[PDB]
Amino acid sequence: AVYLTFDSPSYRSCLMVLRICVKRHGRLPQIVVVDNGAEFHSVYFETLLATFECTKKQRPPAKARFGSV
DNA sequence: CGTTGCGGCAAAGTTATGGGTAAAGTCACACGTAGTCACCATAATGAAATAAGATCACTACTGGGCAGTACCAGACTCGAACTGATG
Repeated sequence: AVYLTFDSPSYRSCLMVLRICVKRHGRLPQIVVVDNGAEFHSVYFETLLATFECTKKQRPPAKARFGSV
């Protein structure tokens, strides 16, 4: 899923990419890595991942190879 | 006896490695790197509201006393009269 918005990183971002994911494809990941953003340390994204049963994985700060691909 | 192959010995030959010295390269000085949302818990009021509390008003139930009435004598006081001593 690809999303484009003028705003800085904020949940809306996340609702969106995941909406399209669950829209044109069908479901959603199983383990979703996501750096140590704020959009990911928020309550909304974690609650949504819990609701849809996605294992949330977090790379350590300043390390980029963990999401290198 | 002479010749031929083989092996020890000791320079000599070839790589390698850590030093020194001039000399070809290399690259920044050219105004600039810090700067900006996103993030969710805690204090912190101010308002919203409380749940109980406070008082009014009415209804019914039950203690219960005061101004007044009434009798039966006992007892002190005194009009009115009786009666004796007297100067």
